[PDB]
Amino acid sequence: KETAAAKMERQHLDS
Amino acid sequence: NYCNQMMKSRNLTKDRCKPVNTFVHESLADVQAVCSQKNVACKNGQTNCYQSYSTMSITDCRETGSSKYPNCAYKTTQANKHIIVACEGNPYVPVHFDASV
Repeated sequence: KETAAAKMERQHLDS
Repeated sequence: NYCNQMMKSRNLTKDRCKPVNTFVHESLADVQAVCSQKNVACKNGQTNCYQSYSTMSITDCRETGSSKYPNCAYKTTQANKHIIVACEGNPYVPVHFDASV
């Protein structure tokens, strides 16, 4: 489903 | 409260209350670029971790003592620090947030 790289961005990125 | 809303919006606290989480207010490419900066060991000893040369704007979200599902409650703290991320894959991109000094 969701990749580890995608999860990281959704959880920690707020550019 | 930025933390309560962002944690909810990002599907972090929609089905549980997460104790702590950190949001980085920098561009995606600028954060991915950290995977080729200062190599350092991860907390678990693993050495696929990297530290940012400079500090970045971040918001630390921490659960209060009165927080209980379904009503999570967070304390918001802004700051600028170096981030440490573990990288994997190709392209070599961040997959885990290790810490911020």
